[PDB]
Amino acid sequence: GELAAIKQELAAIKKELAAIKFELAAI
Amino acid sequence: GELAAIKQELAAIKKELAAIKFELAAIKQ
Amino acid sequence: GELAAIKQELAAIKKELAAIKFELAAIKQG
Amino acid sequence: GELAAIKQELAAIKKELAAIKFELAAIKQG
Repeated sequence: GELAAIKQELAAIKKELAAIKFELAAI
Repeated sequence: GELAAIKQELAAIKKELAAIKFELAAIKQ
Repeated sequence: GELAAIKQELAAIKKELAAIKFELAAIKQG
Repeated sequence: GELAAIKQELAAIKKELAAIKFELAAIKQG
């Protein structure tokens, strides 16, 4: 429940991390 | 709760990463 | 503790974020 | 399980941010 909410946040974060690294490589 | 608290901290970190992302594309110009 | 170690990891992350936001502030000053 | 992996999941992210922070410091030097 709360654990689910949490896992979903981690996922979102792994999303932003992927996109940041893609930007970083653009530079 | 401890967990809700944790989710909450994670949300904050999420949004922060978001800001960082938009700041990163600016640098590409 | 495990809960404790978790809270430590969060603090640690918030600490890299801080570092990162510094480099960005720096970068756009040069 | 879900819980037991969390400590690991955070740590990884931490390792990821540090990597990214070395990245920016470098680019800072262009």
